[PDB]
Amino acid sequence: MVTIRLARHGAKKRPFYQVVVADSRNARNGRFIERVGFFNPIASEKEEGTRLDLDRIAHWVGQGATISDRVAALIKEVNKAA
Amino acid sequence: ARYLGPKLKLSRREGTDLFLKSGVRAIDTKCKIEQAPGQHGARKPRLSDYGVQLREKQKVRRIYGVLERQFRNYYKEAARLKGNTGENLLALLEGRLDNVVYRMGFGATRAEARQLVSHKAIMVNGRVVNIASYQVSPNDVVSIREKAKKQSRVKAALELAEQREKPTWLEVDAGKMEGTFKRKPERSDLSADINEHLIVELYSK
Amino acid sequence: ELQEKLIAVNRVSKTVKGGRIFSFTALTVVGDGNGRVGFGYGKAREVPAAIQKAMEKARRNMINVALNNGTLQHPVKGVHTGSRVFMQPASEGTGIIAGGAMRAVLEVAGVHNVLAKAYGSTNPINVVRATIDGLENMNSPEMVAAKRGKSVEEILG
Amino acid sequence: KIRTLQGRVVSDKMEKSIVVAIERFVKHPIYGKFIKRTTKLHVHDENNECGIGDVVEIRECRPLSKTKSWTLVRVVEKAV
Amino acid sequence: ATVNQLVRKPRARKVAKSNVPALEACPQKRGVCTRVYTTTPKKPNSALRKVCRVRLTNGFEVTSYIGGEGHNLQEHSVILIRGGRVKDLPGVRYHTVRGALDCSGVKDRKQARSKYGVKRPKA
Amino acid sequence: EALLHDPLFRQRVEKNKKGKGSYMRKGKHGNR
Amino acid sequence: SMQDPIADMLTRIRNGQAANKAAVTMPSSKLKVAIANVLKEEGFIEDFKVEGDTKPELELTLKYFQGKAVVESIQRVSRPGLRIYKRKDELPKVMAGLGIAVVSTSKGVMTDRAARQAGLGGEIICYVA
RNA sequence: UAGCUAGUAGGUGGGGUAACGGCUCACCUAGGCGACGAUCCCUAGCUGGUCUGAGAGGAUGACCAGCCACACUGGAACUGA
RNA sequence: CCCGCAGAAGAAGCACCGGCUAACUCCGUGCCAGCAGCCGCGGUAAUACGGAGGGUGCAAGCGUUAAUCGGAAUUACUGGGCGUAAAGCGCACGCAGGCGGUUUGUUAAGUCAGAUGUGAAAUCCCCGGGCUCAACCUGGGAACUGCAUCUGAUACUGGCAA
Ligand SMILES: [Mg+2]
Ligand SMILES: [Mg+2]
Ligand SMILES: [Mg+2]
Ligand SMILES: [Mg+2]
Ligand SMILES: [Mg+2]
Ligand SMILES: [Mg+2]
Ligand SMILES: [Mg+2]
Ligand SMILES: [Mg+2]
Ligand SMILES: [Mg+2]
Ligand SMILES: [Mg+2]
Ligand SMILES: [Mg+2]
Ligand SMILES: [Mg+2]
Ligand SMILES: [Mg+2]
Ligand SMILES: [Mg+2]
Ligand SMILES: [Mg+2]
Ligand SMILES: [Mg+2]
Ligand SMILES: [Mg+2]
Ligand SMILES: [Mg+2]
Ligand SMILES: [Mg+2]
Ligand SMILES: [Mg+2]
Ligand SMILES: [Mg+2]
Ligand SMILES: [Mg+2]
Ligand SMILES: [Mg+2]
Ligand SMILES: [Mg+2]
Repeated sequence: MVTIRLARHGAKKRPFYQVVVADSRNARNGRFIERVGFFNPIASEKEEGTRLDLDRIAHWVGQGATISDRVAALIKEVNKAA
Repeated sequence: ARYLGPKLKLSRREGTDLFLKSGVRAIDTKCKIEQAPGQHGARKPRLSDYGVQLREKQKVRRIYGVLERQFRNYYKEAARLKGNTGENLLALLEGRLDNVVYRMGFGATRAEARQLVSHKAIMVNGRVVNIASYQVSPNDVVSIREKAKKQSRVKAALELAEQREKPTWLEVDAGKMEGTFKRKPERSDLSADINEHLIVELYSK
Repeated sequence: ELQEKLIAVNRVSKTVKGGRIFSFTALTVVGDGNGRVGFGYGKAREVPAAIQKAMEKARRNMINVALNNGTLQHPVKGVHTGSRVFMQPASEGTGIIAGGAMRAVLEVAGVHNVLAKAYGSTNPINVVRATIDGLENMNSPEMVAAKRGKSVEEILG
Repeated sequence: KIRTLQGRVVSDKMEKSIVVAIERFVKHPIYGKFIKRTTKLHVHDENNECGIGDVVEIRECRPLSKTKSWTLVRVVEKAV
Repeated sequence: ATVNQLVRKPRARKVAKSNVPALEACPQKRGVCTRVYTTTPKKPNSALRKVCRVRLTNGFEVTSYIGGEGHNLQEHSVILIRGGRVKDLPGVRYHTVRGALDCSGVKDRKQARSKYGVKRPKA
Repeated sequence: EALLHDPLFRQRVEKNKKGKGSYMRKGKHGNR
Repeated sequence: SMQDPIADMLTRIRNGQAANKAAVTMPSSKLKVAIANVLKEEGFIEDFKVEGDTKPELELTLKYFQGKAVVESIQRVSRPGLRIYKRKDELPKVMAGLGIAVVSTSKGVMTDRAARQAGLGGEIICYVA
């Protein structure tokens, strides 16, 4: 089915995940329907480490897409508002 | 990735002092300088069309100690940026770190200014940085770390920098060993012996 | 100051009944540095005797050309004897980017930013006659508005 | 809406089928001319509704026979 | 030149041919080197140019030029063929890398030793 | 014979510097 | 065989300058008068006359300024064998703005900046320099 | 490399596929495509892009990514969404 | 990534130097060796060959070869030519095709303007930000020159009628 997961971009030991909406049978970086926000596990104390378009994420939950477990924790970390 | 050779032989090919050997004695006080640059250098050259643009470019590289692979990369950013590409090159060569340290008087030579930078003795914006190519951002502070406090060069060079012109786009604090980087340097405010227009024409060949 | 400049020097021949006598042509361009130029062409039996001779004719053909603080007003073409010289104003094009024998004219003209390309032949004598014809054929905004329209700011925009 | 397409009949010698010819003024890529260009399509009809040399309103319908997926609507400005 | 005549027949620049038919996009080729011999150049020059007729790997049999002063080749030697025309011997359009596979470097060379494969004076 | 009819052993004529067939366009150097 | 009567208008203008003449005559057409009105508005030409009833003989009057030709570099761009249609942003600048470029647009013929002022483009007829 | 094709262009009816269709049969009609280049031969994965170039273009499309194709060779079918 | 421990102690080669294209004159050889990308250098007084000294250009890289593009306006759409340099069918008629005087009305395919959908992401550029700075990584945007549909302008081209 459709899923909301992560795409390990970045460099050697400097990862960067782009939250994408893709079919579950893909190659993690390949064919995706729509990328929605990102995530930076090595982010600074700066203003931006995680952006999520929650309107679109909640739009895909209604369509039946399943959220990955690392992605599900980011909804808890953002606390749905801030 | 450095020159590592006779310093003022580079000035002899140009015929002018490039300040890269300067302490107190002007120009050897003796034999030959600002003259014959080799064995057959007593014979005057003819200075062809390529060579006039070449020796103009080589002079600027011998000043700041930048190699050709690196200097051409400054030209890429200088040409892509707005404004006068001939002016932005001397802007980016000015913002280079070892130049900034040399303009403070913290080191008495652009080579010596690299010696202080490379041996992690200078904290720009509070953070120790050993990159000689560090492009210094505007409205920033440069400072000497405590391990280089009065370590026999900082005192000797800063007192030597009293015969300088004390560059207007900077604020050095001789007695607190901390510098302050003011605005971007204006084109007319630097050395002005350099025909910057001969450089841009060379790489645009 | 008048900025003398040497461009090319050859060795032409004559073929008299005994042997051949070599004259040395010398093509020089002079120019003040403010849109005034001039090229001298002269030959003599000696090399330095001709460059002095080409200085003399250079000051006789002084031509005034308008320029916009160091560059052209508008792009212009410069056809003369198989030389299809093209010039671009290059508003801060940063450099006199032009070939041999087309550079030296625009230097002493007092021009600093041009883009140019010598199409066709690259004969030094004709490419100098190309730009000298090419620069004097260029107008000025006040010179065009003096002809028609009668307002320099109204015609331009 | 409907997305019709107009073309002229190039041949009508078939049974319950007609090949049409649509002209289209294409701008040539490399050069700059607006050259002329044809197109042949096998239009389906009812009996023999259009004759020869007539313009006709065509609409792309469901796929009929082998390389034949066009159908006419009207035969405007017919053989007379 | 009539743009309506160009739509009918486009501009067609003839493709420039390679100077060396040495199995395209192969910088070096391996040789078998049958019949090392020496020839004389065309009318302006004069020497005994040392060459060899190489049976290449891919199947061609070309003649290549032996660079350097004095060679160590023989009736069978596996040399390495480098492109390059001499324009002084008719038909020689390849050079031989001195210091490769079996063809050794030159003797007593100091100025340009990367060319002709001499290592370095170890004194 | 064959060891003399080799294409090497041919009468070599030298271009004299002055006289018949002496002209050069530019010579060994063209320094201007 | 007069397949482009517009370029027949420009040629008379170009040759009239080289011939040091005063006026140039031609058979009129509404597109010809419309272009000349653009040439009059800019000042390249001098007060045309459209005299004629059934065979309208259009008469421009040439202009010279300092004993030299005013219209010195004129050429038709959108030839009938090859038509050029520039959009709003692809509209040229003849002589870096010093020369005009007569372009027929939806509102009518107007200069290249006047079409750019109205924010529309079309068939660029001629470059006048 | 100037004609190529005869299930080939089309119609009705039967059958078949998840689905339309000569996809496949029977009968009838004799057409369909072609100089804006059909068939034939050689060569080749396509593209986003990459290199170069003032632009326009030319050349090439490894790595990253989408799609197609293939899985010792040729052929077919079953299980199964 | 910081802190501490020594004597500058472990860290410089490569091509070139006749012109093009930055940089020389002395030995050895003597159209013999050899150099080469091209023009051409070597004939017992070489700045082109082979060493030495001295320089130049690059520098943990430097040269050579292979390959594409550029200089090539030497396939020219932007941007060439054809009396003599390569190039006007020997001539004429003529279908397809290309183009076509002038006026009015009309339509609205070509054309122009706006909007929507799409033009995947990453790349190519623009301001930002983060790895000590850069390379790289990355946010937003522009762009993706296109195509289709819808709503207008409708002068010019095309169609139709007179
Ligand atoms: Mg490096
Ligand atoms: Mg004269
Ligand atoms: Mg089918
Ligand atoms: Mg059926
Ligand atoms: Mg059925
Ligand atoms: Mg180009
Ligand atoms: Mg391809
Ligand atoms: Mg692979
Ligand atoms: Mg691939
Ligand atoms: Mg296998
Ligand atoms: Mg030199
Ligand atoms: Mg030597
Ligand atoms: Mg040395
Ligand atoms: Mg080439
Ligand atoms: Mg080209
Ligand atoms: Mg030509
Ligand atoms: Mg004839
Ligand atoms: Mg004949
Ligand atoms: Mg008409
Ligand atoms: Mg017509
Ligand atoms: Mg549109
Ligand atoms: Mg980005
Ligand atoms: Mg657009
Ligand atoms: Mg009619």
